[PDB]
Amino acid sequence: DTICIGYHANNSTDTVDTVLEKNVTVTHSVNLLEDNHNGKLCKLNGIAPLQLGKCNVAGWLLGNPECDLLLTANSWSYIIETSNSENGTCYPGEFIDYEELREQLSSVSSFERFEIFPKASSWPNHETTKGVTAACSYFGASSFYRNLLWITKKGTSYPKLSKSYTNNKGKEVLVLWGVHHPPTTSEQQTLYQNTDAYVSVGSSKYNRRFTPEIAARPKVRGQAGRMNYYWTLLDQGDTITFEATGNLIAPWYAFALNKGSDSGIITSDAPVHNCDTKCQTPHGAINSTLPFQNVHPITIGECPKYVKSTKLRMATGLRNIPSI
Amino acid sequence: DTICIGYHANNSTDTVDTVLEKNVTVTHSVNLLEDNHNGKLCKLNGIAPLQLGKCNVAGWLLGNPECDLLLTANSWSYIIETSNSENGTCYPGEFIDYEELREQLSSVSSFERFEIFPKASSWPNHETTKGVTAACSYFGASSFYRNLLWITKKGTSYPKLSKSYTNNKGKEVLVLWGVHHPPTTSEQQTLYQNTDAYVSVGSSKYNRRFTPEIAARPKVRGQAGRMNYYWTLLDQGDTITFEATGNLIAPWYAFALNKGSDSGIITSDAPVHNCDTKCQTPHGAINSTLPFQNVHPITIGECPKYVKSTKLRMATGLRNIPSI
Amino acid sequence: DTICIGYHANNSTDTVDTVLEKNVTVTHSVNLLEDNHNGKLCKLNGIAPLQLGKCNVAGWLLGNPECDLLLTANSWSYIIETSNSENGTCYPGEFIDYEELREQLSSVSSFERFEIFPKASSWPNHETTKGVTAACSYFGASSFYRNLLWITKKGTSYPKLSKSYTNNKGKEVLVLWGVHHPPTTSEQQTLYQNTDAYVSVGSSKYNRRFTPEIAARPKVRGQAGRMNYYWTLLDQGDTITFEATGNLIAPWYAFALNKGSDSGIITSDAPVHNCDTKCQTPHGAINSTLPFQNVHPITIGECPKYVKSTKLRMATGLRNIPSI
Amino acid sequence: GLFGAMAGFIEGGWTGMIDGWYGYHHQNEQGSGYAADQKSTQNAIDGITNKVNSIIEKMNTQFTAVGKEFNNLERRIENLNKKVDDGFLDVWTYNAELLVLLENERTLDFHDSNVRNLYEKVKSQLRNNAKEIGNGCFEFYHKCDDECMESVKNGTYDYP
Amino acid sequence: GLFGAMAGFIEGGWTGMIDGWYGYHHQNEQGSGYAADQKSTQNAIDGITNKVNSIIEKMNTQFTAVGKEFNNLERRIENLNKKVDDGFLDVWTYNAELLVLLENERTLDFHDSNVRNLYEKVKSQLRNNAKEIGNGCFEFYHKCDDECMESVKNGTYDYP
Amino acid sequence: GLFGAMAGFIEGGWTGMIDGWYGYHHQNEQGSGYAADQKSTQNAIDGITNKVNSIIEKMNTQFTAVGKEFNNLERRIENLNKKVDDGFLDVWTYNAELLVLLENERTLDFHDSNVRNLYEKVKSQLRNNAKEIGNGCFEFYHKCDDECMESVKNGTYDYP
Ligand SMILES: CC(=O)N[C@H]1[C@H]([C@H](O)[C@H](O)CO)O[C@@](OC[C@H]2O[C@@H](O)[C@H](O)[C@@H](O)[C@H]2O)(C(=O)O)C[C@@H]1O
Ligand SMILES: CC(=O)N[C@H]1[C@H]([C@H](O)[C@H](O)CO)O[C@@](OC[C@H]2O[C@@H](O)[C@H](O)[C@@H](O)[C@H]2O)(C(=O)O)C[C@@H]1O
Ligand SMILES: CC(=O)N[C@H]1[C@H]([C@H](O)[C@H](O)CO)O[C@@](OC[C@H]2O[C@@H](O)[C@H](O)[C@@H](O)[C@H]2O)(C(=O)O)C[C@@H]1O
Ligand SMILES: *[C@H]1O[C@H](CO)[C@@H](O[C@H]2O[C@H](CO)[C@@H](O)[C@H](O)[C@H]2NC(C)=O)[C@H](O)[C@H]1NC(C)=O
Ligand SMILES: *[C@H]1O[C@H](CO)[C@@H](O[C@H]2O[C@H](CO)[C@@H](O)[C@H](O)[C@H]2NC(C)=O)[C@H](O)[C@H]1NC(C)=O
Ligand SMILES: *[C@H]1O[C@H](CO)[C@@H](O[C@H]2O[C@H](CO)[C@@H](O)[C@H](O)[C@H]2NC(C)=O)[C@H](O)[C@H]1NC(C)=O
Ligand SMILES: *[C@@H]1O[C@H](CO)[C@@H](O)[C@H](O)[C@H]1NC(C)=O
Ligand SMILES: *[C@@H]1O[C@H](CO)[C@@H](O)[C@H](O)[C@H]1NC(C)=O
Ligand SMILES: *[C@@H]1O[C@H](CO)[C@@H](O)[C@H](O)[C@H]1NC(C)=O
Ligand SMILES: *[C@@H]1O[C@H](CO)[C@@H](O)[C@H](O)[C@H]1NC(C)=O
Ligand SMILES: *[C@@H]1O[C@H](CO)[C@@H](O)[C@H](O)[C@H]1NC(C)=O
Ligand SMILES: *[C@@H]1O[C@H](CO)[C@@H](O)[C@H](O)[C@H]1NC(C)=O
Repeated sequence: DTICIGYHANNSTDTVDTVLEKNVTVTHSVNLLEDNHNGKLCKLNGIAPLQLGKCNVAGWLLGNPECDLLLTANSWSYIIETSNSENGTCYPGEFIDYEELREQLSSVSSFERFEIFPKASSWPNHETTKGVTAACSYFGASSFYRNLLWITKKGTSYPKLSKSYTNNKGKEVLVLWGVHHPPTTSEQQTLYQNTDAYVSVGSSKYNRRFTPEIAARPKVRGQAGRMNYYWTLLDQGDTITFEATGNLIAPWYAFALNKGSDSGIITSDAPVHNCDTKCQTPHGAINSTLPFQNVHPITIGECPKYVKSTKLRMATGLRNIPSI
Repeated sequence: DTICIGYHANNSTDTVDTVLEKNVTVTHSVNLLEDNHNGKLCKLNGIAPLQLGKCNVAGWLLGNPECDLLLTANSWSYIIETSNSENGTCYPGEFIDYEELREQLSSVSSFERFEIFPKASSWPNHETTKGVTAACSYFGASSFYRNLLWITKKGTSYPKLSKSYTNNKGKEVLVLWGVHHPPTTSEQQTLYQNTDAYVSVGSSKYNRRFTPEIAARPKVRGQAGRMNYYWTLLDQGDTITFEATGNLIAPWYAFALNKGSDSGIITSDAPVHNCDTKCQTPHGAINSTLPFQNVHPITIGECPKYVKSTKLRMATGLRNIPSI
Repeated sequence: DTICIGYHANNSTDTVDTVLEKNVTVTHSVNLLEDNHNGKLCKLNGIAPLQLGKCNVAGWLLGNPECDLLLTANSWSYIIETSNSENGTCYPGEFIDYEELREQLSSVSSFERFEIFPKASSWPNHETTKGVTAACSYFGASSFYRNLLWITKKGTSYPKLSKSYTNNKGKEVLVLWGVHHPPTTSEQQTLYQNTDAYVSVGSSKYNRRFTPEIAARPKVRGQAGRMNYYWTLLDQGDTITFEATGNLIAPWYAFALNKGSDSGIITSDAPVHNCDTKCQTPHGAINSTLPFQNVHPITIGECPKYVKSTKLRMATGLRNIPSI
Repeated sequence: GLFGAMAGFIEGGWTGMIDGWYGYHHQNEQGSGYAADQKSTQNAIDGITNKVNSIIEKMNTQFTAVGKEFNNLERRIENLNKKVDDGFLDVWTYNAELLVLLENERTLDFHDSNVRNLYEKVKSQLRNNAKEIGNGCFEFYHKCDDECMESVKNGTYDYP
Repeated sequence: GLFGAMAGFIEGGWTGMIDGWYGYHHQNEQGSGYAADQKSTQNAIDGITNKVNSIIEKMNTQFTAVGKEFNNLERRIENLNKKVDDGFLDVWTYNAELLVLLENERTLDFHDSNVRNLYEKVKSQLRNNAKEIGNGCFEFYHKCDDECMESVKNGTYDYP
Repeated sequence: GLFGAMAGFIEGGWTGMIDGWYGYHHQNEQGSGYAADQKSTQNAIDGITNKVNSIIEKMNTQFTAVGKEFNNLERRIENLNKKVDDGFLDVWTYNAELLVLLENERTLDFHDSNVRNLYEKVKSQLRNNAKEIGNGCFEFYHKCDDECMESVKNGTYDYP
């Protein structure tokens, strides 16, 4: 009669590493590292993202004739750009504080596009029907951004304009506008007459003024002239005032929005589905349970700390030593 | 006759958590987490802070008619703002590089306010007695900042001015000044005549020039015109030179100071007392002994690392197992 | 007959610290902290650095008459400045985005200096032989930067200029140039006539325009006038266009380069030798084996984490208890 | 192991013991079999279980968007952003890595300790009523039927 | 415990032992009482004491003002500042948290180990001059007066 | 030590044992000498060796240039850069520091454990064929020549 005290053993081949030994085969282990992903761009906290596809952020907001499909955009928890997001500022120029805008619009609760300054009867005694370019072509035809209005000149006189808008939307209002800079002083007159024009925007929280910086410069996608894009978030009850003697690409449409916190812009060609997630990455949504992940450094949400590890397996059982 | 070896036990109810067990009652423990605070804004390293109360940083430095009590300010290790720090730039405008100034003036060894450009006989043949506004009202009366001087126009002529100051104070000198921007060109002349005026500041380490950016804009606390505030730290031996044909809110008083390192601006309605501390927070001074604290993320001094923990109790004694 | 089981002991005096005890003498230990350094500035990953010595970055790039020896500079993995790097912008002014340039040029694969706009026949009907100053003296003689050309005025007429350069170098091209700002309007005419001059640079990725900001300001190393330096990285195939009615310190030489990643600028008076290293510091190269170092916080390369420790000795053997 | 039992004086594991981590295997004239010690096994479970959760539960993370976006004239702050990312991504790597290597050693030691304590739990009860055969086995000097083998298991073995 | 003594084969603590952590309790014909083993108790104190200090002393911190202040056009660097704050405030949380959970387990094990070593210190001296009653107690086969009980305590017990 | 052997019941080390960490010293009528237990010593080496490498190997670092350079109007982001540097340079300090203090305690315990297991390895083989002299020594009740002393070392000692 004998009794022996011993320990469990099985067919497990899981192996963990220890301070003293490498690849110790153990009976039961647990993985603390996430290295999978549904390879899908999902909803983040129950709110789908905003797809831009061919269009990029600048294109979408400015109203590029190729982003007509994003003119109804609403909700969205984070923005998605693709390896095809090349349709933006069809008309050469600098998008002032662009990165800053992209970041601030990362997440939006409500977003409504409205006519802040309607084309029809807003700029009477001003040419509001020639403001078209071939750089921004819509189906062969020469067009222009859908949210900005290129105010030309009526006949042979371009009078001083002045319009105001008071945000009574009960939420911030994103006002976008541009200043145009001709390649010369010859074009500066044939369009805005006053070869000494100026543009000025005034808010209780704004005042930068502008003057056409006519200079000789190369041509980009056609034009030698340049259009700098500007934006501003008009607070409730505040009043933005525009006035110019020329070179103003006046705001036509503006967006009334409600920003919550702030996510980011995932850029990936991965499919988009109705799946949900707490952590989203370029390659796909990740699981937010394990304390570490090696799927991608750039993530959005409540995510597992990114690590260069490939294996973080934790022993739960004991050394596995079978054989009979 | 018997002898037994055993271990201590007592009435302790302290409980710690272990990798394997939660709430193990132990005989003696130690707390490594700080969660208390005297709820007082104390001196930081033996140097009291600077209270602004109703006034905010901009108000204090510019000379807002409501910060008359801070005109003697001296020493201070960190600045305190309140939920009532609303008295600042009484006259609408942008305070260029404000955050930057707030940060750089966080800590000051010595601070002396002196008349860099005395009102009386400095701007002769220039109106230095009309530079008052209702926006900056002092006891019903229309007033203006106490450290800046609003140079108007004498009669019907505003000649080109030019004053210099060479810092022979033996320490940096904070020079503050403003450029005024009328709502039109009508006001631009009735005050500075030259409807083409300009202002220019020159130091061996400065040169930005200015021009009135007259534009139509809303009115803030009265005025439709705007005043941009500028500052600069004039190094020893250097000479700052001002000159303008109008629109210069000339420096009247400047501060000669000695900056040490750099703290910050605590903003709290907590009382201020003669207590000392090595670590200060919005809610109160903390103790700088334990390695961790959860009193407040925003702290100033040599502080305990902030953590989301609520309990970090360390066992020192052994498992407590009484009963008889 | 007896047998005893025991443990090793020797003459070691190495001591480690443990959670429970300090200075436990142990038989064999290992050091995990690096506190040595060959006190030499070495090659970083097999590529020697660039020494500037008396000259500083601005001096080197602009062509200060004292940096004639750095006119052949090539390769380099990181830049070295000395406690004697005081020879830079010999002619007073601001070096726009200087820190940014210093950082971007930290590491360079290939670097070739070429004549982008040759002095001889480039600016005919313009004085290109008077552009000398005493501020930039070369051996007693009045000189000027070697990579920029000070275009004066021919006779009593300074016509509108306009030159372009299309980067067909097959790699980025660093174009440097300056705008000059006279102390008055008297000097503004005696040099560029047009007391209303302007300078404009245009690239498909550039457009800032300039105007002389003539203002009264102190004099630095002689001159009361100021020259602001500007640069830009001209992408392949792009075309930069210059044109001005005056106040243009036109580019004379430009550099065609190939940037890899980005290192930094070590500033130390330590000797430079043909030694190699993976981690470089101001005091000398460090070894990149141990996980920690306390030689210097500021390092370049793949380095050991910097720590305030002085002793991180790890036990490998056991408690040393000799005596017989 | 640190406690000498696992792959130590009890050099192998029982593939036959399927209802627990640590246990017994008796052999008397009436039969033989494996029986996991329930109390010590459950406790080990509870503990290891609680250990894992800690390592996971204690990982606090708030909503964040790592990415940044900086233009060609913001290299410095862009590289600063890099330093932060690489920075934290060096801390967690080294930490997660060592956290596992260390807690793994610990877990294995824990199991060893548990086996040793069990062995010594029995070794105590039997005393001189069985010879130790340096392999985790005890051979009673007397007859030990199933009730007896039971008594030693549920820790109530008689006069030794 | 890891070392089987605390809440193990010595399932309870002595509320009566008031002058130390680990000790003795004898019962001879002359009287009875609790007496802490001074040497092992002091040492434990010294060690635990030194341990706490380490965890506190090793925490280096320089003068810093966490807060920053960024205007409406510096969201990116403001969010970067956030990332740093949240960042470090995730490291220290997880670390402080686990540092305690782990060192706590360690401290308790340490105590257990100390009790076991003491028990075995005595177990050694007595040998066959006392029967072990699996509860941390030894019953001498001979009469052991106070001098005797003393000898075992100050580790000088005679011929066993 | 945690396992009671080192500077414990075997209060001193053998300066004479020069070919290993843990070993034997016999004294029979034929001579005497020190002999390191090869198996347990090598293993300890392999382990400690592997431990050190881990602490070094697991330290991942990419090419970086810590320094930054900010002009007089970039104090905030400069101070932010400071916060990052001081920040990480507080994490690694506290960590490296405690990593060592802790792993050191661990290493020493490891050695102690190894000595105890060796002692108990022998203690097992000899059984009643030798009296334990509470100092890591065993005195055989019989004559044990070199072959015999060998048998106990290479763990093949006869009928005890
Ligand atoms: C103002 C207007 O009606 N838009 C024009 C546009 C503008 O003149 C231009 O964008 C101003 O910067 O020019 C369009 O033709 C482009 C045409 O312009 C010549 O001056 C140039 O020499 C040619 O090479 C060519 O680019 C345009 O489509 O952009 C016509 C458009 O109606
Ligand atoms: C220059 C001077 O003497 N200060 C005036 C001040 C200035 O005219 C104003 O700050 C310039 O921007 O105006 C004061 O009256 C304000 C008054 O101005 C009218 O033009 C406007 O239409 C009114 O609505 C009203 O705001 C002032 O107090 O600001 C008088 C002050 O003396
Ligand atoms: C344009 C030219 O030929 N360079 C001049 C230089 C320029 O006039 C100056 O840099 C423009 O800003 O001036 C030099 O003389 C300096 C001389 O100038 C007087 O106006 C001033 O009053 C004196 O104090 C003194 O600085 C120069 O060397 O800088 C001559 C140089 O040829
Ligand atoms: C938006 O992006 C597309 C894709 O780059 C622009 O078209 C480009 O690529 C097309 C290839 O199918 C070609 O049409 C051209 O290479 C190029 N565009 C030109 C010069 O025609 C497209 O033009 C953009 N949309 C607009 C007009 O804004
Ligand atoms: C400084 O701040 C105060 C407090 O906001 C300013 O007064 C405001 O609040 C007062 C309520 O008691 C009212 O007077 C107004 O609502 C408002 N100011 C106005 C328009 O009168 C105060 O004016 C500021 N001081 C100055 C003049 O700079
Ligand atoms: C570059 O730096 C040197 C060193 O500062 C300049 O010379 C300075 O120091 C010299 C001392 O030997 C003196 O010449 C002067 O103190 C000072 N320069 C002057 C005003 O002469 C040197 O001029 C610089 N080189 C140039 C001309 O750019
Ligand atoms: C391993 O054993 C399990 C029983 O626990 C069985 O279900 C499984 O199929 C086996 N697989 C292997 C590894 O052979
Ligand atoms: C474990 O051994 C090595 C690590 O030393 C590892 O590369 C391999 O994947 C493992 N081999 C197996 C099957 O155990
Ligand atoms: C606990 O015991 C201590 C004696 O050490 C005594 O001073 C205290 O009043 C008691 N308090 C409790 C918890 O009953
Ligand atoms: C310990 O038990 C739980 C944790 O499991 C905790 O919520 C509670 O505060 C503690 N209870 C007591 C009094 O021990
Ligand atoms: C220590 O002993 C070694 C032998 O291992 C010998 O080589 C060395 O010279 C000795 N030095 C000391 C510390 O006396
Ligand atoms: C160890 O003791 C102290 C630390 O307590 C230390 O200052 C000293 O350098 C060491 N002394 C020696 C020689 O062991």
